[PDB]
This record gives sequence, C-alpha cells and structure tokens, in this order.
Amino acid sequence: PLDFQSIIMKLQQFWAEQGSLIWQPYYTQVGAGTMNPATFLRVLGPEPWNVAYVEPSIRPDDGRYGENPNRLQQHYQFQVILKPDPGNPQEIYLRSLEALGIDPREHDIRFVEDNWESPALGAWGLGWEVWLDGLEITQFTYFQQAGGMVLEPVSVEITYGLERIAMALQRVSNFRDIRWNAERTYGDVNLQGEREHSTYYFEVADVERLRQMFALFEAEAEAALARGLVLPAHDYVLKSSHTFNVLDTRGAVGVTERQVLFARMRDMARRVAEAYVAQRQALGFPWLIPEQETLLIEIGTEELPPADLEAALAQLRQRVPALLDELHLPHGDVQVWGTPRRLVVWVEDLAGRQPDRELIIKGPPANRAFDAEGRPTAAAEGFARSKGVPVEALTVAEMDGGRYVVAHVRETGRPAVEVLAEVLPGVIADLRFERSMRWNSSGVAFSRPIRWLVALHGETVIPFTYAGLTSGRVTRGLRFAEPATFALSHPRDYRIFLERQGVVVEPEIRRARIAEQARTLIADVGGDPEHLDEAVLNEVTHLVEAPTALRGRFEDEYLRLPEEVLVSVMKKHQRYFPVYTREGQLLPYFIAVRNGGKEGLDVVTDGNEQVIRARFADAAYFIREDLKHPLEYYLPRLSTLTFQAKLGSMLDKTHRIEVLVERLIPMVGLEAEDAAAVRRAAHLSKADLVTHMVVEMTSLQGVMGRYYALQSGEPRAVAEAIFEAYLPRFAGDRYPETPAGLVLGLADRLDTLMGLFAVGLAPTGTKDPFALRRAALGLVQNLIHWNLDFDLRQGLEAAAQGLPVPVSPEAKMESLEFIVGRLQNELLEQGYRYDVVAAVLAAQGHNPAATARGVRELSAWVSRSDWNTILPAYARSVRITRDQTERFAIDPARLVEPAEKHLLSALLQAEVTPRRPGSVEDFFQVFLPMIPVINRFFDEVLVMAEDAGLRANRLGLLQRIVALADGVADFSKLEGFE
Amino acid sequence: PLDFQSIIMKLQQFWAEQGSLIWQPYYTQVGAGTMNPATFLRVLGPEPWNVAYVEPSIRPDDGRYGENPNRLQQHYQFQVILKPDPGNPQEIYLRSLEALGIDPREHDIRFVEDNWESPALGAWGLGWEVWLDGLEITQFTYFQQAGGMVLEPVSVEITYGLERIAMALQRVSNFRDIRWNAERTYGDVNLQGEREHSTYYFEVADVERLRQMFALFEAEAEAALARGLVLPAHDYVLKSSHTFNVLDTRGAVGVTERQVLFARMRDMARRVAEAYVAQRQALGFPWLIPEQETLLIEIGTEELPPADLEAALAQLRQRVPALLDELHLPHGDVQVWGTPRRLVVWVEDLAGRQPDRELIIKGPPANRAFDAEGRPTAAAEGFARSKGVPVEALTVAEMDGGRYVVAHVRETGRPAVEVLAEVLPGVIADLRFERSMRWNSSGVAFSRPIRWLVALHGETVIPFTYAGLTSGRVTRGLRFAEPATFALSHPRDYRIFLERQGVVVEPEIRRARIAEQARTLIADVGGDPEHLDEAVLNEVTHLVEAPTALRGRFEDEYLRLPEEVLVSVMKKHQRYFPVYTREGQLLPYFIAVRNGGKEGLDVVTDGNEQVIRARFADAAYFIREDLKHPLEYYLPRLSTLTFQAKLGSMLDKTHRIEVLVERLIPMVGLEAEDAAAVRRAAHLSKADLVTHMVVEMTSLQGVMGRYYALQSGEPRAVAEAIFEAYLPRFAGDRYPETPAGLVLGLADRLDTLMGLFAVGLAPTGTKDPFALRRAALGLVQNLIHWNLDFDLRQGLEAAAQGLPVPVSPEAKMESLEFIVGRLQNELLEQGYRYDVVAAVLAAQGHNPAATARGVRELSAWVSRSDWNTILPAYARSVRITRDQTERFAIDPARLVEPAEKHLLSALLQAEVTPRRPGSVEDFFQVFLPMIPVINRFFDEVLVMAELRANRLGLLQRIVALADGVADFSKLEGFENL
Repeated sequence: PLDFQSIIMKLQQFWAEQGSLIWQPYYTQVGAGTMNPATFLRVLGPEPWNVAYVEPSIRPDDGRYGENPNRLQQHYQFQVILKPDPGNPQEIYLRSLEALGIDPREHDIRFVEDNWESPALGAWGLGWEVWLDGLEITQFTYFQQAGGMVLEPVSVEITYGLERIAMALQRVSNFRDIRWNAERTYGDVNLQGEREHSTYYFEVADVERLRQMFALFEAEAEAALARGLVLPAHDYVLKSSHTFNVLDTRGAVGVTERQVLFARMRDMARRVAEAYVAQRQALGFPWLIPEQETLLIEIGTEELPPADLEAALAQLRQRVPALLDELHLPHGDVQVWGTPRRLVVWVEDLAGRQPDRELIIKGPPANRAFDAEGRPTAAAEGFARSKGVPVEALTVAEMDGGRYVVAHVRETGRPAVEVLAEVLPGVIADLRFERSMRWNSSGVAFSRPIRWLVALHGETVIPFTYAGLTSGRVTRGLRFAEPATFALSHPRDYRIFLERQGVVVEPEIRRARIAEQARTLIADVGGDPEHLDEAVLNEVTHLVEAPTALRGRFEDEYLRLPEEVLVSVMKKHQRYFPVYTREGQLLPYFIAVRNGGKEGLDVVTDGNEQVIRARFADAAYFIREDLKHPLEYYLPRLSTLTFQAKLGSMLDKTHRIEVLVERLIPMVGLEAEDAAAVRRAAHLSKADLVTHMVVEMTSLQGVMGRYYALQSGEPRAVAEAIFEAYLPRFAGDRYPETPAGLVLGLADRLDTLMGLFAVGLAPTGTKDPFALRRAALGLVQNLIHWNLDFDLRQGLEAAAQGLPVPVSPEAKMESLEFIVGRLQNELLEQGYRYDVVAAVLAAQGHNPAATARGVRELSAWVSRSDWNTILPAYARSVRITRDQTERFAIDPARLVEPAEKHLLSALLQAEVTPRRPGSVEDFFQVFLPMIPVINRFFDEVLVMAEDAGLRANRLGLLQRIVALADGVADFSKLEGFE
Repeated sequence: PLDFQSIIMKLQQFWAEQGSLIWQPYYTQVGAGTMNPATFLRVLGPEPWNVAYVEPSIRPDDGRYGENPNRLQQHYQFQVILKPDPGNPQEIYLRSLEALGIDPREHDIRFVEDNWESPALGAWGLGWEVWLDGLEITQFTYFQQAGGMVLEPVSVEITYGLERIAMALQRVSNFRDIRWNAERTYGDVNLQGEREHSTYYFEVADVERLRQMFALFEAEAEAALARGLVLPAHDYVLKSSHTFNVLDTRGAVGVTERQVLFARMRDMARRVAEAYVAQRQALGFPWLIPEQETLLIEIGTEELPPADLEAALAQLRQRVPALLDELHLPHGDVQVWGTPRRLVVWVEDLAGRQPDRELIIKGPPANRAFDAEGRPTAAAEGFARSKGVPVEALTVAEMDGGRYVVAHVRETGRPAVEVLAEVLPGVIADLRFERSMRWNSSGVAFSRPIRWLVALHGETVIPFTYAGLTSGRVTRGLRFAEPATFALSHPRDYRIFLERQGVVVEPEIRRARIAEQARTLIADVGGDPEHLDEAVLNEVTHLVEAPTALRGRFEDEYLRLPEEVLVSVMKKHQRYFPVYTREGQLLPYFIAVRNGGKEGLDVVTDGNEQVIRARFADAAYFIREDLKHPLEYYLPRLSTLTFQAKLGSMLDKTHRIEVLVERLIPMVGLEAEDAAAVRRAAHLSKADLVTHMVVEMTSLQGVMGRYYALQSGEPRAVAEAIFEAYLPRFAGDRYPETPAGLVLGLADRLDTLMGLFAVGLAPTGTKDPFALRRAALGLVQNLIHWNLDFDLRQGLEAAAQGLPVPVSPEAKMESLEFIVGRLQNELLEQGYRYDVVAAVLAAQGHNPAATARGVRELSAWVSRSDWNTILPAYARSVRITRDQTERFAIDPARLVEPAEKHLLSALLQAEVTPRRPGSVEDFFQVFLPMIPVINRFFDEVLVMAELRANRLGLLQRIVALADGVADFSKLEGFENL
C-alpha cells in the first residue's frame, strides 16, 4: 500500500507517460485545482493542453480543527486536464487507478452522475463522481463553459481526492493515520495546521482588516486588468475570493453584501478570462442480397444518468416503429433496451428491401392549371418543370377538398440497409435531454459522449457516421471483462456475448433481478422483503449493467442516531437499500448492488462497509457539534443565511413568522397550551438550518429541529410543531396533526407567498426556486384536511403588514388569485366538475375549507333527477335583474297582487332564516320552499311595467332573491344556467 | 537529455529513496523555499526532519520582462533539508546529480564559498555555491540560526537551481528554449507571466495600497500570535515579506525604512519561531617506540574558503614548532600543507619519547616560609600540602632576584604518542576563523565541517577524539576517484597515494603547477605566457586539489565588446585566465583549471565554453540595451541611486560636482578647450551607474561611461575625463593624464571627503564604508606626479559651500587633517625620513606638490657631508627666540655694536633677495652667507641685555626666513646646537 507521497509520485509518473505536462501547485490560496491558471486559463481558447499537477485546495468553511476524520480546511487534490478529448479518458483514468494498485477487476469502480457548476468562475460542465466500492474518489467533468465563454475544444477535468484514495489503500479510517512516508504521518505534519487555521478562520480573523484586504485586492486586480496584465489580475482575484471566504466563515457577510461582492468577483473573473483569450489570439494561437432479417442498433455511450437513459428509451420506443412505417418497411416487434452505457434497438423480423411505391405530388389547383379549353397553363408547366416530367404527364385527382393537378413518380424499392443508413444519424440527433454536452470537434451535443456505434441487419453493417464515429459490428462488454471489444458476425451473437459477462441489457428484466437478489438477502437476515424503496430500485437499476446484490453490516452503535439520518445517508448518498424488520425497526444491514459478478464479491462488500462506516461517522461528528448548545443558541447564525435579496435573512424571516403567528392565534382559535407551543416553535422554526447536520443534508430540515429541541428540553408539542411546519413535504406526504404545527406552517407559507409577490417574483414557467406553487398547494390542502375555516385575505393582510418591503393592494389581490388558482386544480384533480368548482370559487374562494364543502354539496345537488326543476326560478330571476343599475327598496303598502304579498312573505322568511356562511345546504333548504311561490308570481304578475312603484317593488323582490346566493355560489357559472 | 519535469521527478525519486519526505510548494508567494514552513519551522527544535520539495521562488526585483536570457522573477528551486547532519551530505548531493545525467567523474563539480542569509526571517548559515563546469547550480548551506534561535541539531539546506541545471543538460542558453515536456517549452508556458509580473512589480503596483497591505498583514500576524496560532502568523509574515519586496521594486523604500521594516519582520519571525518551539515542547517533542619517526596529522574537512585555509596554515606554522618544544620533543623541519579539504602537519624526525625531567615549582618567599630558627612556617606547610610533598622536602632556590621556597617534581619522560594525544584536540580548537559554524551534536565550531582525522607517529596511531570523530590512519582522496578511502601503514604512503591522484597538497607547489600548465596552453596559441593575473592564480590555487589547466575558445564576435568587460567577466566572476598577445591584444581563448585529471577534459572544457559563451552574450545584450539611448538619458535615473542619507542621491551629487568643477577651473587653470570638456564630463560623470553593465559589474564604473559617451557622439576629451575621474582606483593603477580628468577627479574626491565629514561620518579605527582612505590618498597622489600646486583648505572650503548640510569648521579642520595624514603616509611610502617629512609638512602641508618638492630638497640637504655645520646658527637663534612671544622693531637708533650693525645689513639683503615660494634651496642659498655674520653677532654682542629688543628682533627675523619653507624643529638632531 502506497504512501501519500508515493501516490502523488505514481500519478505524476503515470500521467507523464501519457504525454501530459507536469505542473505545480499555485502560489496563492485557491479553493480548488480548477482555480489554478493551468486550468482556468488554459481551457479557454482553441489551443491544446494536457496538464497534471497537485493542488492543496483551501476551503476555510470546511475546517473542523482536525477532529473530523475527513473534514479538512486543506485537502490535496490531483488535477488533470485533457484538451482536446482523447477519445478514451475514462479508460486512461482507469489505467491510472491500476498504476496506484487499484484493479477494476477486483473493485467496483462506478461513474455516477454529478454535474459541475462554478458561478464564481462563470463555468459549468457535465460528468460524474467516481465510486471505489461506493467511495467518492474522483470528480470527472467535461467542461462546457468557463469565464462566460463557450469552450471549444472541450476539456476533461479529472480531480483525484488524494486523502480518500490513500485511506482506501491503507485501510485507515482517519486522515491523521495516513502514512506520508516511512517516518511521518499526515497528522504528524498537518494536524496543528488544521487546528490553527480553523481557529483563525472561525474565531480570530479581524473582519474590518479583511474587508480592507478585499478592497485593496480588487483595486489592484482592476489596475492590472487596465494594463492587460492577465496573471497579476488573476492572482488578486484569487486573493479576493479567499478573503471573501474567510469573511463568510467569520459570519460577517450580509445579505446584500454577499450579492454585491459575488457580482464583482464574477465580473473580474470573466474579464480575466476574456483578456487571456484576446492575448492568445494576438499571439496567433501558437500552440495550434436481401431477405427478412433481424435489426440491431447499439449506441455505445459513457455512463448515462437514469433520467437521461429513461428519456432516451421512451423516445426510441415512440419513434422507431413509426420510422419503419414511414420507410414502408414490414417489420416485427420493436424492442428497446438500455444500460448506462447502451441504447439498444432490436427488431426481430425486418424486410430487407422496400416495396416499390408510386408517389403523388400535389400541385396547383385545377382552376389555375387548365384554361377554359382544358389545355395546361404556365402554372402547370412550371410545376411540371419543378419536377422532372412533361406537362402532358400531369393528371388531376381529388385529394384535399378540391381538385389539384398532380405528378407521378415511381420510387424504386431500396434495400433496408441503404435507407436506414440515411436516417439513423437523424434518429440519434432528435433525442432530447434536459442537459446536453459536447466533447469533440463534430460539435454533436448529447447526454454523455458517444463512443461506438453498432448497426446490423443480419450480417451486413449499416454504414453511417455520427459524432465523429463510423458504424460497425464491434460492441463493448464490461470494461473489466475480456475481451473489451467484441466483433458481431450476426445480432444473435450480441445477446450471447453480454449474457456470458452477466450483463442484463433489458431494463425491466434488470430491475426484476435486482429486487429478486435484494429480497433474498433481506429475508436471510430476518428482515421484511416487502419493505424495498421503489425510488432506490429505479435508480440503482440504471447504475449497473451486470447487477449482483450484496449485504453488508454497519456497527450497532450507529443505530443510536436518528433513523432519518441513517436512512438519508443510505438512500440519497450511497443508493443502498436499508433493512427493516417486520416491526419496521431499522436493522444494522444495508443492501448494495455491484456492477460485476459474484466472484470476489467479498472485496467489494468490505469496501462498501468501510464507506458507510465513514458516512455514519461523519453524521455522528456533525451531530456531536450541534449538541454542544441548545437549539435556541443558533438563532444569531441565521443572520448569515439569505432568504431573499430584498426580504433579508432567515433570522428576519424567523422574526416575521413570530409576529405573524401571534396574529394567527386569535384567527384560528388556539387554546392556551397550543398557544404556548406555537409561540415557542416559531422562535425555533428555522434554528436547525444553520446546524452542521442540516447544512450537509438539507432534506433533514425540521427533522433535526425536532431532535435537537427534544434533547434541549423543549416540550414535545414544540418539537413536533417544528417538524410539522414543513408538512406536507411532497404529494402523498403526511399532514400536520397538532394545532401548533398547523399554525406554524400556515404562517411560514403565508409569509413566503406574500413576501415574494410583494417584490414581484411570482413563479414563471419552470423557474420556481421558492416553491411558491407547493406553498400555495400545501396551504389549501392543510386547511381542507383540518376543515378549518380561514379567510386567506386576512392571512395575507397580516403577512403583508409584517413585510420589510412595500405591499400594494394589487399584490395582495394577486397573491390571493394565485392561491385560489392552485385551489381549483386540487378540486379538479379530485374529479369535481369545472363549472361547479367555478361557481363556488367566485363566492367562497377566499376560504378553501368552505370551498371544499360547497363543491362537494353542490356536486350532489346537480346530476340529481330533480335538478332541472330547481335552478330555473333562480335563473329567470337573474335574467330580469341583470341590466338594473341599482337595488330597489320595497314598500309593502304598494303591494297589490296576491302573488306579490306571498313572495314578500316567502322572501322575508328566507332572509330572517339563520344560515351558515357559504352553506350550499342551508341555501337550498331555504330556496326550495320559495320555488312554487316564485313560479306563481311570474305567471300572475307583470314585472317590468308599468307604474314606477310597482316595477320597483317587483324588481326588488327578484333582486333580493338573487341576493340569497351571496357568499354561496355564482350559479351563472354553471353550464345549464342558460 | 532530461526535460524540466523529468529533472523534478528524478530528484523527487532520488530523495524519496534516501528516506526523505516529499512535500509541496507553499500556497503563498515566497522568495525562497526556505520560507516555506517545511523549512523555517521544521529546522527549529531538536526533532529530526528530512524533506524535499519544489518551490517557485518569487523575487520581483529580478524580473526583466522575459527579455533577459536568464533573469526571472520566478525561479523553480528544489529545496532539500537534512536534519540532523547525515555525515556525508555533499556525497549524497553528488549521487543526486549522478541520478540526473551528470557524472562527477566526467564533470567538474566544485564547492565555492558563499554564505547564505534570509534577512526577513533572521536565518543564516555558512556554505558554498556549487559550480558545474563554471555554472552555479546549487546553494549548499549549513543553517546556524533561524528566527534568532541557535539551531541544534544543525540542518543542511540544498537548493537546486532547476533552470540552470536544465540549461546545462539541454545545452540551451535561453530559458525560453528549455523543454518542459515533449510538447511545450518553459517559454511557451511562462514567458507571458514573466512579462506581465515584471510589468506589475515595476510599473503598476500602487505604493499606498501595498503599505496598507503590509500594515494589515503585520496586524493579523500580531493577532494570530497573541492566540498561539503559529502557521497563520507565519503566513502573514510571508505575505508582508512579499509585499515589502514589491515595495522595494517600486522604489518606495529608503535605507532607513528598509532597516526598520526588516527589523519588524525579523521580530515577528522571531516570535513565530519561539511560539513554534514552545508548541513542540508542550507535545513532548514527539518526533524524537623508535628513536625518532615522522609525524603526520591530517584534518580532513569539507571545502575551506581560501582565507580560512590561509589562516589555518599560518596559525599552524606558528604554533606547531612552539608546541613541540613545550613538549620537550626534539624534532626536525616542520612543514604545514593544505588543500580546501585538508590541513596537513608534517614533522620529520620527531623524538619517540620525552626526556625525564625535574620540575621546580616556585612558592612563597624564603623569609615568609622560615622563622628565625630556620623552621618552616604555616605558609611552607600549606604550599607543601597544596603539592604532593611534605614540608621537609622543600628547598630554597635563588631565583628572580631573591630566595624562594620551591618544590621538586620528577616527571617521567612519556612517549610522544601519549602526550600529543592530550594536546591535539586543543590545537584544532585554538584555530581561529572570521566565521565558524557547527554541524553536529559535539558543538564544535569550525570553518567548515571536519570529516576525518589522521594522526600518525610512524606506524602508530595517536588516539584522540575531537568533533565527534576518532583519529585513525585512513585518509580520503578525490571524491570521484577509486578508492575513496585509503589506509596509511606509514606517513610515507600518504604522499604517494595523493600524487597518484594528481593531488598537490603543498600550496606553493600547487600554485606553481597551475602556472606551468597555463603557460604551456597560452604558448600553443601564440599568447604571452608571462601574462597571468596573480589574484586569479592565488584564488584558483585554493579552489583545487589536483590542478589540470585547460584552454577553451570563445567566438570572435565577442571581441567587439570592450576589453575591460570581457576581462572582468573572466576574472571576477568565472576565475578564468584571459589570454593576451605580447603586444597586448586580447585573444579568443581562456584558461580554466579543473579539479581533476586529463581524462574527460573535453567535456569539462565544453561546459566552461558554454558558460563563458552565455556570460559574454549577457554582456553583449546588456550593452545593446544601454546603447539604445544616449548617456544623457540615464542622468535623471540617478535619483534612483543613493549616495548617503542626508546628503542626497547620485543626481544630487552630480549637480554639486558640476558646481564644484566650475569653482576648480580658476584655481587650477584650464584653457577654453579643456574647461568646456570637464564641464560636460561632470554633467555626465555618474550617468553610467544606472546602466545595465555597471549594475551587473559594479567595477566597470568609469570604463563604460567612457564607452557610452563615445558612442553617443561626445568628444574624446569628455569621455576620457569620465573614466580618468576614478584614477587611481587602486595601488599601482595608472594616473589621469587629461586635465579635465584630473579636475573632475578633484571635484569627485573633495565633495566625497568634505561631505562625508560634514555628516560626521569620519572614519574611526577600521572599516570605512566609503573609500575615504583611498579617496584622500588618490587625491594626494594625483597632485604629485602632476606637480600641480594646490591649496587643500581652499578646495575643501569650495566643496563646503556646495554641501546641503551645515559645515562645521571642525569638520574643515578634521577633513584637512585627514588629507594631510594620507600625504604623510605616501611620503613615508618612499624612503623619506619621518622627521624631514614632518618638518616640511608643518609649513607646506596644505600643498602636496610643494611638500613633495620640499621633502626631496630637504632630504638631499640632510644627507650632506657638512649638514651638521649649517643648522646650529639658526637653531641657536630659534632657542632664544622661542621665548618672548612678541615681535620686535629693529630701530636703527640703538645701533652701537659693529657686529650688530652687520647682521642688519646681512639680514636686509635676505628679504630683498628673490626666493621661490616655499623653496628650501632658496632659503638655504639666502641663509648660508649669513652664517659668519650671525656667528660674529653671537660672539661679540650679548643678547638679553640690560637694546634687548634690537637683539631679539634681529633674531626673530632671522628665524622668520624659514616661514613657508619648513619648521626645522622637527629634525632629529635639532636639539643639538
């Protein structure tokens, strides 16, 4: 097992044997190897560049005083850049691991999607993290943009994590135990540095002096850029970035300060990059038969993400059958398969030749093609000259509505090989992914680089080129299997070759085999095999080609941690199946899936056990630090955390939520005991957001707040309300069940909705960073679940009164309509008729719980037999009262006709009747007795004329009848109303 | 031929195989790998530490925009630290060079004295610069102090110069052409950085922002130290040090500010170092017999500097003969030889045994040790008890003018081997060098480490221990020869073994053999073999053990350069012999001396040829850049240079030299042609100091000004004056010939002396920073040999009115007395009597020309056969006239004595006689005829009569004839009269 310095020297030697230039760490504190000029500048422009160098990366935020086995303010990376794309960077990288004594034939090396985005450098790329038996040991990225510029040629960045590789090779669980050389350990030479640098970065560094430093460094960078001095500018930009990072660690960077300073650093870095490219350009870039037969299409790729693989499979299924039809090729069943490295199209029976076809080409209409005598006009001659036929060969046919002159072409039936070769490049190019990357000079963008192409129709290769590749009959197996490439004489050999290596190319078969192996291992240890998460199974199906599940153990002591922590680590980080008993107590086991066989599985199982041990230990040390102080202690740290630019910090949001909760208590009607909990929980609602555990696992917000509040001695009703504030977290989640949790999340969502709309940042398209759609949806779902009557106007008005920005009446009205808007989708998703929902929303939209009741009741009142006999009395009353511009007062002394006085009696009984606000039931229970009295009134009484007093009384009666529906429904919204 | 990265990886591989820990360059701009905490912090305390790492060292002052072929603001060093001393670090280093393509058996790897110091970190040590066939490639240092702490154990620092190693291996002359890998060159990747960083360090960096940065960094270092944070404080000390270097590169730091800032950085570095050591201590330091026979004593050392070697040989030549006598050991001739690695003591026919001896120990006086009855007293009993004798065995000896009680001890004659073993450690320790260094746990300081000891009395080894070593019979030859060690059965084998390797241990023989070999090589190309510089021959002799002179050639093109430029490069920098014709023209050849044999001499020759080709091309490139602009353009750039704080810059000195020259023209007397020449010369006098050649070669001052003036189109009379101003540069140098050069030399020297005296910087004892001793002497020398009469008081006064600071009249008296003092020494340099030179100096001291003429004339008169018969008439009159401090009128009314009347008649003819001013001969020709008349007046008449004013007045005027000639009371025999 190599020393730390031996690992570095083996990597340098290996990459020098590849022809790379060996570089040196940079003389300024940088946060990553990428910030070294050897990367950040050399990837710009068209000139080639192969470099490798060590870089001690400095991240002041990551300092843990040398106590955390993995967390260091300084860690040594090994940075490799390949430019242009060599064609096989993954295989070269695997040969470098081999040179370090890591055999891919004995360990499970995986490429798992992890994209790179550095806004500080205006850069992004697509790639993976590399797993060594589950251990992240390398970042592998194809750079697409840097300094705001589109990169060409694309560069490959390979960043080795040296501490993690050395800990794996040396079987040490701790950075201090790494052997540097025969005499000294990593901790012997760096432990005091980690301790002292962490103490300075967190406790000692003077904030005013750091701000002065930043101003000086920026001013000198601007002065250097003014002279076109690229590297002195780059140096001072780096020094500004480090000074800003140390300022952030001291917790002095404000909300607006962070956005201003980051914009200045981004603009400087962009100008440095542009100045470097202009400098290189001024130098002139100095470094420059046939039958019925089977079809097999394989698009060989580097490891595709599951979402991209699944999207590609669906588009191939929707297109390949249709495309064969448009070729008029008789075919059998079309099967589409896929692994992370493969897109496979399989057509069992396919015609070797097209049938001959007669093609009819529509031309000008006959009215313009022929004269009065029937002879062709110049319009028919031109259309004839456009094709290759004389005008005498044109005929007339009836196609689309009318008669058009047509031309006849006898297209010859071509072989399937000849016609498929013309379309297959266009098939691949039409595949669409959420994010795409290019990698070579062809300019083709794809999810991940395409490395080989197979196109077989029996024994004949379909010849075409795409992405710089040439189609053929050679496929690749597993990287660590022999042979690496296999020439296919016929598609029947393909399924044979993969199945010898254990590769299951059929996705649905692969998913079944994984669940089969996993349930066996869970059953053999006494666990419930039905408790198998479907999300993990779907992702892990697309992380392997030759699955082989394994079971590992972790120490029993780690079960003392919260289950949500252990479950989140195994499922979200490692993609492991946790093991549950019949009771549903967590078991000290995990199920992992190897991309390999059953031989040597013990080596891979040991590596995965060491990985999960480290991850649980990391969570333990995070929890250890968070337990040092009560949850209330972390409130001042929230001032360092940004909620929104104009709205302030999370501590400001906490203060707003406290005030809004106090207003909501009388509006909801909480008892004294629940009033105490909601007040206390709002004080601690966001306190966990600055704990180490939540910072690492942001999904555990609320969960850790519950835990830390319990251990701090807070009442359980306070702790549970902290967790319940986020409920529901997703569709199908739990609902809040304590009143304090309901009111807390009620205030959290109202402040968020009212705050964002007050500044005009409503969601647009797919851009919803604040999840305002979920906040409005959970707002109405929780109220309907509790059936709590609530006026959203009063809720929004109370939130607006506490905002730090101006709130307009239009913004308050806009927030309401947005929430009401999301309310109808919830009701529409439950199946209620759209016109029924609209009639109730127009009158009761402000109250989502009352709207839910009204829609349910009104839905039953329609579709019933006697419904057509109920509304018309109301509708006829509405019809006559539409055009009126005033409400008419009623003087009963002027009533003459018997039906007038009887309608007044019926209406006065209806008005005096106490009814519940918005009750549809109480509306019909009061209107139904009036219907016979209203009908007799219309037949026996003339309404509109003629005396003014009689018309006012008769219209007033009809107006007050319409008013009986006020606050219940707008029945004119129903379809049958007209 | 290795690539740049291959050189780095091969060094990392080699030192990793020695056991070293491989480190990484530090994440902040440092001037040297020493400033990396892997060196500065780790050399502190007792814990061991073996490290090797690359370090891009940033020295902003060394940037040349990438235009220079070898000057870079960023050099890639390879830093190696061995702690503690391994016992053979030089040999390990040589094996590391062998791991590259460099075989010490084929190349000349030489260690030449160069002691290293980091003034910002308060670190220093003694050591060498390593030269590979003439090219400096490594700094090799034994650290003694770091951060004000005495280092124990001492650490070895080896700092490879990677660019120069690569240039030698790849046979390229420009850093641009160094291959980094198969695709890129060093220039491809670093040229734009060299240009941009040079531009920022020299032109762009804002002084106020840097000074703010410096203050901020220092304040954060203080805050970090107050919390015990060692590494953050060290980081801010490095940052402040880099900022200070950038400041100095922008010209914003003066002499006083430079010293203040360096001291404050040292104090921070001291407190960082002490904090580090206290931190490690709190951790418990976790990382812890014939009739006669020949005598041969060899002290094997690492390469001793020439001055330390000469001092050791002289101290051994004076002490060993006396030491052997004090041992009462009969011996023959004592010879002391030495090479840079050897101190050798050779004594023929040394007695094998001491003679038996009786020792007499002086004690109390006889009277105080015996009573009246002759019985011994308590003093005698105590003196006897203090020795090993009873009081009855005491006797009385008559010695030192009295009677004393003595004790008798009979000392046995012991063998020479046994008694020499007791004194040889003390002999080595008593050796004194200007600077000494420790290297191991014994604590012994020496010039360089001692590595082996030989001590043979015939076949028998003298057993003693000195610097953690043990004397034996084993010596070492040349490092690259077989065998490396050799056991001596008898001292007669020692000389045969060394001569077999070509080692010439005798310094006189070694010097002679080099001259023999050089003469042969010069004669083969038609040169003058008797033209060999003595200073090079003395230096070269003490840099080799086995001399083998070689002849290299350089291209004829470089002969177009000035001869003084080519010669100074060869002699001062490279220690080569220039090759001249007998007519005096320079030839395209040089003679170097290899420390080795004739096998593989072609490789060593080619290496030196490439080195000299590069040093000449640098000079040609330096001259090209200087010639692009007239010499007048460099005049305002002289404000960058500094003469002396409180006096002004070079531009300030040139101005007050221009004013002084115009003052000097009337006093000397120059025609219209020469007056205009000196006025233009004084304007351009110091303009060369800021050119490329003078900055690289400080000794080329004046030489290059003349060459640049001629190229600018200036007249030859102006150009020669710019060069002749410095003459004489040294003892034996030639004098100025053009009067413009002379007068310009006067203005330069008068202003330098009187100005440095006005600021109180008068030399005291020894060590004068300014050449006031030479400036005063060359002034006094140039006035003679010209026979130009000149008043120094008037000249010093004329320079005083040009000085900015106030001129104390004592400074004029002090400055004048100093100039007259150097005049006396020069006159005593010639075989001139002290009294005669003082007699004429008392009257004519202000005029060196007059004094020179007076000393010559008075010396001739003093050495005459009748000189004792000329003075005493004058001396007698002076004796009487010595008293009565007042003039006396010679009123003719009192004339009563006939003889007294003749004296006035004879005297009156003396004043009327034409006498050349300050002429001794004219005084004598006027005084000699008055000797009989002054004698008769002495006999007949009587002075001091009861009339006396006439007697005293006549005598006082007789003594007044010497006024302006001399004193005559300084003469040795003047008392006799």
